[PDB]
Amino acid sequence: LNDYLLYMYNTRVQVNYGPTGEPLDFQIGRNQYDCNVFRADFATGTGYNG
Amino acid sequence: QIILDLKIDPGERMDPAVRMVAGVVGHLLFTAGGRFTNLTQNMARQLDIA
Repeated sequence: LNDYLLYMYNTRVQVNYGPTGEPLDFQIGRNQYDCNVFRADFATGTGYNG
Repeated sequence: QIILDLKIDPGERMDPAVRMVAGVVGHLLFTAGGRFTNLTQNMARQLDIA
């Protein structure tokens, strides 16, 4: 999912990277949508169904 | 009811002359005013860059 998001075949939009090097750890777009919620966390199921 | 967008085919986009001619023509050919639009935002940005 990180590779799909970061690969752009159109005009590039701005992206702000976070401190850690974990995947999906960035904010993308003009309105700064946070993508940290899509990383897997089995305690609450943050990124998947449920 | 109908809008239009540019193709993603490589090749002809890297050609400078076609890109410049299209960028000059599109500002006179289409309408993106305050009442209705014919173009998507991405195509308008591409024509502005051209």
